[PDB]
Amino acid sequence: MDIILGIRVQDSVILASSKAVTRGISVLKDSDDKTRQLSPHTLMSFAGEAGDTVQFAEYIQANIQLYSIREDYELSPQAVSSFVRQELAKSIRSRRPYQVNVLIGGYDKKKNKPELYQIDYLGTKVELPYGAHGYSGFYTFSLLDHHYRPDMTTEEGLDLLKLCVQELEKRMPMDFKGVIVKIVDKDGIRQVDDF
Amino acid sequence: MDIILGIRVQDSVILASSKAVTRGISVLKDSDDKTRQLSPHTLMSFAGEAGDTVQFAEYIQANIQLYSIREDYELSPQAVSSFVRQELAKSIRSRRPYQVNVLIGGYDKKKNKPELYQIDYLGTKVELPYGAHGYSGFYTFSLLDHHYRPDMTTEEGLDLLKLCVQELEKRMPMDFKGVIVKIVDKDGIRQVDDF
Amino acid sequence: QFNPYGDNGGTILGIAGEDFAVLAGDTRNITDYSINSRYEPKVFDCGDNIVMSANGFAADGDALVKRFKNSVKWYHFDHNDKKLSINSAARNIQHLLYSRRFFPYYVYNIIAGLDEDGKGAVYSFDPVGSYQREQCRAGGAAASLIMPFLDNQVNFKNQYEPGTNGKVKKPLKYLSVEEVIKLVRDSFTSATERHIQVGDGLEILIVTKDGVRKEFYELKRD
Amino acid sequence: TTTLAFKFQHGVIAAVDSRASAGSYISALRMNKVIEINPYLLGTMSGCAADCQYWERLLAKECRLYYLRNGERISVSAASKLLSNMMCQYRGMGLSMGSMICGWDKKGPGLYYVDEHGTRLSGNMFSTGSGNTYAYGVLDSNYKWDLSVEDALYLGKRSILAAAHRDAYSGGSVNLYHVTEDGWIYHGNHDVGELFWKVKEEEGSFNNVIG
Amino acid sequence: TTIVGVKFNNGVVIAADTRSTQGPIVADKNCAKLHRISPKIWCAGAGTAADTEAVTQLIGSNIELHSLYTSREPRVVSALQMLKQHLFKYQGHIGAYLIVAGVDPTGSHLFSIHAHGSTDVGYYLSLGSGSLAAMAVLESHWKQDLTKEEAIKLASDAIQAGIWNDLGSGSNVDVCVMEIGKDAEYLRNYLTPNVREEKQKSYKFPRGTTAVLKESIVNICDIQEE
Amino acid sequence: TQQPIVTGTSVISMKYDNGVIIAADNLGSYGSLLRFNGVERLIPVGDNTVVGISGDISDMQHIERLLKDLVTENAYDNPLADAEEALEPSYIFEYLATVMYQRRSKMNPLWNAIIVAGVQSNGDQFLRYVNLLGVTYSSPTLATGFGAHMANPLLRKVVDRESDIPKTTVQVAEEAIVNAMRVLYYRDARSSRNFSLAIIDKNTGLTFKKNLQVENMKWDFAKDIKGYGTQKI
Amino acid sequence: TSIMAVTFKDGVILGADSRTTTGAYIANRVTDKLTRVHDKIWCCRSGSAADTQAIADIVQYHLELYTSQYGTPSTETAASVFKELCYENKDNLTAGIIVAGYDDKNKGEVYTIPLGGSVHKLPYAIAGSGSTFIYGYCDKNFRENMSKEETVDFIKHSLSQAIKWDGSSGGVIRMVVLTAAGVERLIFYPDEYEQL
Amino acid sequence: TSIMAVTFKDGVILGADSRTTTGAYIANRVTDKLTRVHDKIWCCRSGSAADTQAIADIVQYHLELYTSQYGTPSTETAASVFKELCYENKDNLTAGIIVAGYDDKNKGEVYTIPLGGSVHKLPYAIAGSGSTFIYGYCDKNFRENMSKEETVDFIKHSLSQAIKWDGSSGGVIRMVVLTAAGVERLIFYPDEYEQL
Amino acid sequence: SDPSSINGGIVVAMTGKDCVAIACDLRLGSQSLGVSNKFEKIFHYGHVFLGITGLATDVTTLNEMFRYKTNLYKLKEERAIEPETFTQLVSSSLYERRFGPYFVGPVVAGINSKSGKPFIAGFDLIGCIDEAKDFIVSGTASDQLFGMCESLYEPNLEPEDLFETISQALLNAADRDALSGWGAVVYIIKKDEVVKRYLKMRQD
Ligand SMILES: [Mg+2]
Ligand SMILES: [Mg+2]
Ligand SMILES: [Mg+2]
Ligand SMILES: [Mg+2]
Repeated sequence: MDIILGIRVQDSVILASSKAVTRGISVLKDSDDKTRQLSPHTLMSFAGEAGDTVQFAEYIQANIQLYSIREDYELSPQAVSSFVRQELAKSIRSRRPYQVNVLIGGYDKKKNKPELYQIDYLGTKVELPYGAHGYSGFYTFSLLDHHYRPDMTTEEGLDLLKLCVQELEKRMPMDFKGVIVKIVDKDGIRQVDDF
Repeated sequence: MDIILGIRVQDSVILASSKAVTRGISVLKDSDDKTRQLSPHTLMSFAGEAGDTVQFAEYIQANIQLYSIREDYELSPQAVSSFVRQELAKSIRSRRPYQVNVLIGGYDKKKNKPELYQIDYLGTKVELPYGAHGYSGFYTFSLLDHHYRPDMTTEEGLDLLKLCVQELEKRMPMDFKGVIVKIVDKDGIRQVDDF
Repeated sequence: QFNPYGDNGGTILGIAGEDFAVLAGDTRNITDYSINSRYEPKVFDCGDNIVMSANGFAADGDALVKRFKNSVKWYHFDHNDKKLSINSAARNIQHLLYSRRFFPYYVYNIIAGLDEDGKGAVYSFDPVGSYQREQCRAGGAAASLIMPFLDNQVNFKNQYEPGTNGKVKKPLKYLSVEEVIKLVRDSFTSATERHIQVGDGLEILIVTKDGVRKEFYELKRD
Repeated sequence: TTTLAFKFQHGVIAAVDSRASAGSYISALRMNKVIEINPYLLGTMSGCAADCQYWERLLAKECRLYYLRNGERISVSAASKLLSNMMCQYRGMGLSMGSMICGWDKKGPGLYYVDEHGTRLSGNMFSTGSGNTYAYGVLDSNYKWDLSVEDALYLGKRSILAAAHRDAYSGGSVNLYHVTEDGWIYHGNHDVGELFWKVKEEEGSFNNVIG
Repeated sequence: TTIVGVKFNNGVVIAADTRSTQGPIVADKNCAKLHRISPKIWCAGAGTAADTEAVTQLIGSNIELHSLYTSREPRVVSALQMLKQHLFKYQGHIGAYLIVAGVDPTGSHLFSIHAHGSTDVGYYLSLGSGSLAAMAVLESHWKQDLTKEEAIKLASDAIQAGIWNDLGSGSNVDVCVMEIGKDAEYLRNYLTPNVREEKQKSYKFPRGTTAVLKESIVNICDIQEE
Repeated sequence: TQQPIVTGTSVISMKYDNGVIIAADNLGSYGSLLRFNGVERLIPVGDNTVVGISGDISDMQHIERLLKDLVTENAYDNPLADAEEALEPSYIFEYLATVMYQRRSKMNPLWNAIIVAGVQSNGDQFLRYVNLLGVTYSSPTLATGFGAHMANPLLRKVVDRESDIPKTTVQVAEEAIVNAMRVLYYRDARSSRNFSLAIIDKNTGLTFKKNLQVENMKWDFAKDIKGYGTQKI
Repeated sequence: TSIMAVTFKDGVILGADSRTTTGAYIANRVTDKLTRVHDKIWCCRSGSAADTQAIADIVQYHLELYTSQYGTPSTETAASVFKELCYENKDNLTAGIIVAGYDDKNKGEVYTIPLGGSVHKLPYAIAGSGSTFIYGYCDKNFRENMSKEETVDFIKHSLSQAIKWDGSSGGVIRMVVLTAAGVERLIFYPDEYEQL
Repeated sequence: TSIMAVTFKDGVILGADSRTTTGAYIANRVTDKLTRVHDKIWCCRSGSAADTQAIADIVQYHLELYTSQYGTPSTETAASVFKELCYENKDNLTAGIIVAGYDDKNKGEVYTIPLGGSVHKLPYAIAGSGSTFIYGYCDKNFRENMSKEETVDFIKHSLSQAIKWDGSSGGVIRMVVLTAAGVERLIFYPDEYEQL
Repeated sequence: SDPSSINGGIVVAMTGKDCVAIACDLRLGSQSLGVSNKFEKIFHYGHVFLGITGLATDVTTLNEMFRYKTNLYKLKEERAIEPETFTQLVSSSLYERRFGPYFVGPVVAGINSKSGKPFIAGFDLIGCIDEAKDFIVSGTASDQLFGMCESLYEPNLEPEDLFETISQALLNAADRDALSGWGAVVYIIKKDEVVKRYLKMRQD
């Protein structure tokens, strides 16, 4: 649970997240899905300390699902990201903070726009065209800075994402066991089962 | 420079050594040969602290090559391993020890026998049918304990070695960029260029 | 435990003109919150039309300057009174500094003079010996206050030509000695206002083909 | 800091940034991070600039003395090894150095990475410094052996730019060098500020940055 | 910082410098270190500057409320007792080092207070990084039965000693005189011996020098009618 | 590397029109214990120099012997030892300054702060400081330890800059020094009432005054001070 | 600090120096370490000035409230209040206090309360950093039922030596005399006591 | 430890307790801390017993060799040899030594050499952990040119108090008298000195 | 590690003739890594402008906090808050976290709507007020800014001249700071008009 990438293209947001989980010197799992659906058109990927990541993610999920039922309405990606940020900003000055970094990929149905938010465990929120956490950006941002356009198709975004993963696979010392890729658009959330 | 395996079969010794070299958070090389030919029928692979490994290996190589010229004679693998052990045992109580673990694969032309010696940086020498250094043994020894016979062919040894590498590639957190495999037999030392 | 190092404050500044060079520095010597001297010269004439200032730990600075002056003396003896070129002095100092790589002279050093073509020259050093030639360099306590100002007013950084709106840079016109001295004085006056270790007095040494000249100016004593 | 160097059809390219920092304070905007050992040898610089300057200038002495004794230019392999052997004497004492030794000899163009650890690696491409990861991305995706001198120079130049932009401790200017069998050729100092805007326009890259 | 307090015939005077620092950097060249607790009870503070204000305001607030409750003019011993008990409670974590002086129906008073809560009485006191320079002057020139003019002179001379000799102190001298049966007179910038000299050059730029990408009007007004 | 054991506090000095003055108390403290009351910390070298030393006393006694040996060695094969080739203040200082810096460079310092005061052959005043780090500086007024914080401010009111030196007489300079020593006695917890004072004048030579005492002290106001705030009795 | 309390025929006398230090700097050279908690019950303070002042103030409050309800408290009672504070808060205090007082029934009494919060009733007590140097002198020269003049001389001579050797002690010698006659403050200056 | 050396009319007397501790355990209760380095030059030792014994042995060797070449050394000379060892090896020593001796020319002399390696010539000197408690008593009761009996009483009374208060000191009081008449050893037991 | 220098950034404010100016860089980073070039550090509540440097999460948190407080102030007071009053509110709000502070360096700028007097102020992290007449600086390049402002600044500058002065103070200070830059914004404030300009600078 270290590698999470995000890229916002023309009409969708794409989140790529590693599949590895390591305990001690042994890789326990190579098919772990480091993501939670907060609402039909909002997906959150996460990375950080063991345990805290899932617990936080599920806690956020429960709160957004509670809001959805109460108001019979889906919160905008912006509203969700602000809620999440506050929870982390609240958490950093707690007795034991939740050591969790997240990417929130959502499609705003009102504005008809994809939106990617990057939030670290301190509660540092930024809206970006593409983002990453930890050291993931060190390897990938030079490629994204070069190739990224805001009018890219979903297929072009996936191709640029493949190049980012290939560079990670070449220059990163750790084996992260490939990535699970998910797309968030007007029709909702779907997983790219071949990557 | 962490992974080095060795296996002594019927008529040869096979040494497998990783290709990766990492500086900081970046993999600098994925084709590094972590081995030195000490004599025509003696090969030494090595792993440990950066710099010390090659310096020690080349220092040993020079000494054995000097002996070979002086006496017009190739030292037995046993004699070479004992020399190497003493140098490391000497080194461990030095001001700054050489942090180097080695495997010495040799074919004794007098006895017509392959021989594998495992020596760690303390000068702990053991003759084995198969060996490894660091955490390499934790993943591979259960397979070797199960499948190994002393009458195995070179081709069977390579197949068992492939299974050991596959298990390493599955359960090890680090990406070691595959292995270079070399065979030591009566005809000398050769490299398996497709593995 | 004994700490062999200390901080005597002070700030120095070297600027290279087209046919001259200046090396300036405040005359205040301090420890912690006390003033030791209001006038303790820090920039020296080392001979052969070279000026030098070793800013930082005064004891190591005095030792390095003392050694370099000695290196000049022996250069004359050994090489038939040949003049020591500014570039040769620079390389020599590198070796003086690196001789203590494992117990350095805690000083940031600057020398100024003229090159073998008669043009202005300034060389800047770190405590361990790395050096390089520059046009403008402030060293010491208030270096961070002064260098941005010099980037702006000497090399005309971030300054463009009116009307073009960032398309055409301000041309790099050479500065006169009088113009440089104004920038030096205003640099130190500004530094004195916002840095407690800077004050008392300013001594500037100007190097031309005619020789070395000194200029002194008062600074605030608080 | 950011430095790289790579071999190709017509020699080796060497590109470096120019920044030096003292914490958050930028102490130098223009620092020569390439060492002109001799007309056929270059050395990059990573870590302690003092240690890079001193030991590589001392290497130049040894390389010159070699030529005088043997009446033949020293190889890149040998030169790189003399340097690594100097490092091994002060092994553990606290030196800090990461340099690529670039040159052309009998075996063609040559490139060796050498670090304080005494490590000495041969290879077609290397990059060191706080911004090496950004540089590698551009390099890995655009590098070919079949590169022209013009394109290769641009590649090394563009790869430093990538690092200068993202890495806080990299920037200032780009220094280019091209190493041929007739020696090295300096291809100038390129301000990053000016280069960025230029590349952004011509290339279309850095869309996220407003200009 | 350099602050002092000096008793005299019919009252007391306090003084202070005007420099505030963040390490070796001067944040403010004309800081106000003389604080009002009540009309005729003033204090000067050294140490952590946010603490010297915060604590002087808090006690000043409670003093004012106490004065209203008791229908009496506040006493210096009341401010002293409230300050030290607050400071003691926080065991020095509130880095306030104060010199408290004033006049009240009881007479004229001069005290010092340290961050841990200890207090002292005296005819002359000094606090801050320049307290030793100031005290040297006070010990050399202080005497019993000083007049108002002699005390202001001694006070400002002591601050000057700190300004010139202490690197943590500088700029100007502030003074406040609290005499019995009179209004307290706060003399802001009583002395100004550190005016910056005229610069050699004007650094006013030509209009159009800075490169601009975009311009826009900022709507600071509220939502409009119609 | 060591730590000082038996210590000597402030040494203060200043220049005046025709020479220099230097003073230092006669105490050798052992931490907070005022152990030794008859310690001379001003050491004359010839008739033109006085070296005042603060800090570790065992190191002071060592330096005292170096200076005594320096005088002996200068006289060797020197017909002009009591004339043109006599020791100067600048010679004595530079020697000490060399020793101090060398000792710190071996990480075995002489734990002291020294002030060499004297008058040169040409009549020039000499006053320069050096300490355990090998740091040197010169100023119209110099003081060590506490003297740097309390004495200098007072002495600088008399001689604030170089141009004030000719205007300052020996009577005014001595008065300022004596006042400073009183202030240090009031305020330095490691000071003593007894002290020594030396004047090196270019006309009247070296005047060394021993067994001086701090006098004219103000204490009477203490009777009126009661409690720490609210106490009246 | 150098402090002491001595019982004699007519009552008790407290004695103290007047120096307060912050390291080697004398923050106050005219400190009053003789503190009043009741009309004829006083204390000598050593240790953290903040701690000893806060304690003495609380004690003065307790005895003022005691007096309003139950009349004049005993010196023993005062010592018990000091002890109760010093013992229960020993982890967060650095206070060495001597309590001295005069009753008509009990006459002059002295209690010392060292760091731990223990209580010890004594004929006389010494405390502070400078007390170490006069343990021998005081033991040799103390007598029970001394006269007022003898006791003043004893305290004056004792603290004189404590001041002489202890750098943390100095200034003036303050004394407070507690008898049936009332409360008398005394002061002795350096020129007087140094020549003893 | 409690040690002292006192000059008087006819010469000098060294005095010491006899207790050596390892923590709170008394390793030796009859130690002889009065050490002979020459016929009429003795020393009192405090600090590390290993260090002070090794020093005293080396000094005794130097003075024995000095005597063979240049005749009887002075007390000053002996103090210089002690100092030279203690000063040059201050980083690896913990020794507090008092040197006392008798010449016919110079008579009784006392030199003290504390931790740093400094030297101080004095009329009398005190040292050791127990010396702290008698600084006041000794300062008040010392006189120059005392008689032998007066000086013995002074030392006896002084060390009696040092022993009384210092736990590290105790046992017997040993003394050595150095005069023209010769060398006299004295000893005083607890029942004698405790009742003083 | 040092919270006040993880994310980086700078703010500077100046007074002129019947005008004030406040400016900030646009960088947000994770130490050496540049993360955003659109992270504005200046906010406004009515006609009062607040620049905040330091730890980004606290910058965002405090903006949302002062938006909250100023919105309630206005509903109750039936008027917009003034710079002098707001300055005290910021001071109060910071000191209430004296022993668990926000790692920030706020800068207030504005013009009193009644008196028309220009106003600027700076604070330390626990709310110590620095009410300077001339200029205020904050951030990782505050030393650099002090040096520029102290020499470039002169009193009673006209709006369009002040713009050049503050812009050059910021730009050249940021170019000597590794953790500042990546863009810059300047606000020029007058009693009833405010202009916002984005500056062109090097992107390294
Ligand atoms: Mg000052
Ligand atoms: Mg020992
Ligand atoms: Mg006993
Ligand atoms: Mg950058």
